[PDB]
Amino acid sequence: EVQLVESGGGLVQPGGSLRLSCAASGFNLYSSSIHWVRQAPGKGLEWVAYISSSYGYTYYADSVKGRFTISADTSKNTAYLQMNSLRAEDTAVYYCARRAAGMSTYGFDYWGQGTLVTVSSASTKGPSVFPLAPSGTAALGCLVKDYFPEPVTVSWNSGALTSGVHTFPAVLQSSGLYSLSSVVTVPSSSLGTQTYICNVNHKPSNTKVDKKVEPKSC
Amino acid sequence: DIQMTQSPSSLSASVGDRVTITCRASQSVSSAVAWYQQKPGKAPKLLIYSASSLYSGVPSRFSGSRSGTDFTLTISSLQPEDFATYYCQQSYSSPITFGQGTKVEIKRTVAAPSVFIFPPSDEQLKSGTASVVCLLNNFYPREAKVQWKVDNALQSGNSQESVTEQDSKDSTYSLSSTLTLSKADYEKHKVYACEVTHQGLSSPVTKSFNRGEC
RNA sequence: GGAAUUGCGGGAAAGGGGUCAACAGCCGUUCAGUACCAAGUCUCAGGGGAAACUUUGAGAUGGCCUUGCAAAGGGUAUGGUAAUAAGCUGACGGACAUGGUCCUAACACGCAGCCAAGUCCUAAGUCAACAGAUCUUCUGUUGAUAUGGAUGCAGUUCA
Ligand SMILES: [Mg+2]
Ligand SMILES: [Mg+2]
Ligand SMILES: [Mg+2]
Ligand SMILES: [Mg+2]
Repeated sequence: EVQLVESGGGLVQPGGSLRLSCAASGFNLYSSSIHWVRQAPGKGLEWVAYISSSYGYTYYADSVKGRFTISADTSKNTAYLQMNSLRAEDTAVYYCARRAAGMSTYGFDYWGQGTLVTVSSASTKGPSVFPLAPSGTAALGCLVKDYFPEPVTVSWNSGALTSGVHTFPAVLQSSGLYSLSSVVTVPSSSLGTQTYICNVNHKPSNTKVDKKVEPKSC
Repeated sequence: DIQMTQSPSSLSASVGDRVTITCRASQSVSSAVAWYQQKPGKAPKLLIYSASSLYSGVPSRFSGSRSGTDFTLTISSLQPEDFATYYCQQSYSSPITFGQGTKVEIKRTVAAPSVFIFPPSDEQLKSGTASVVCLLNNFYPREAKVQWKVDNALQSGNSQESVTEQDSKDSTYSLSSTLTLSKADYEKHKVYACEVTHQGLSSPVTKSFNRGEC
């Protein structure tokens, strides 16, 4: 399937640097312009830079100009955004998006999945995962406590359990650390037969935790 | 620069209703306007470009039109999966600018939350903290009040809540509220209760447990 | 009496008819490929003309985003193609229910053709004013002037 595959974001200290990659698959980068759009957590879309399909005409937002540099590797069908001297204002989900060459009045047809850039002096911390134990439908879940930075993603039974699952938005706590809960409602008759394991991925800390959640006693 | 002013910043409409979102450009952008749908945590999805052209992968219930500097996205028969923030964009002059977004939510019958309470795990409690979680499952509308009481003492300042985004099939929300106590405070008290007020509930519903292995 | 009153493109209301629950149709900012590089504008060269202009060849520009316009902006052979540059073929992707699509089609719009008027260009020929004499005939400059042209949004009907 034709797509744009984004990587390279994550946690960086103020003044630090990050290089975002945007690999094109199934369309040609030379016949595309590549646009970088960022969205601060919970806010709107901001266009920050682009390189036209001639690869030479670039535009950068004033606050980003000099610090950010778009480049493209024709051989790898990949565009890059080098982001230097990063500051808290830059914290956001960064998207690369493309537009067909010459279609100057059009919008952006293919978009990368987004990468969170977090500019912070705070240290990475992987999550503690605790069971929300079940005690004819039963709710069970896991509490993912005290991690940094975002994101954490949760699946159940390695993606085999998706019906009835609710994974809540992370909450930033007074400690500076994030917490989130993932819950699933299952048939109570399955509690003694079906194993329920929540799979918590915290890629920012190189951690994956699987927690089996079972009835306790009270 | 060109400002794209999007009206309704938020709206709620029923399945089957025609939804109209408008974008006023601060100056002429000819027809260089695109509309995007963004689902929470996902990249924006192109719907309409050049003011009125439908992009592939978009149901034909979405259409766009222009009158001078005013642009309209119309969803002619809203469906449950259409909950999203919608953004207009102008590509007439640099910098490219987006509207501030219009949040669309699906109005459906009122549904009361099913409420569950979960005590802290013994492992977390031994580490010095008690997180008590109150789950409000599958309710509508989004507005719900959760009050925590420990030994009937009204709690304040020590809880946070998180709400899911609307379900794409049944248009309900779910909400978790977490009360955080020190191990010391948690072991001092017996009854932990979360009291939920919601339009679907004729009276506030309390779900509680008593601390202890029992 | 004779000439001419034209050739087309993309849409498309209403009624009818065919067809499709995903179509050998339709849509695409996807991929590859076939064919092709228009009009207009400008410059030079060959032919016509007093000139203005015209025709042919070559070049430049143009073309795309942009089917209200397209100056600005971007794109511009790594490009482009409606009616005078395939808007082509294959694949891939996509939309569709009192919906999609096709035929029939009022209708407006657009691309061209022919172009009345108008405008604009030119002034060979002619006329006028002044001047000049060569004795009844004259030439000079300055101006006007088309019957020469180019442009042309009117008109292109009825059946
Ligand atoms: Mg043509
Ligand atoms: Mg065209
Ligand atoms: Mg042609
Ligand atoms: Mg005519």
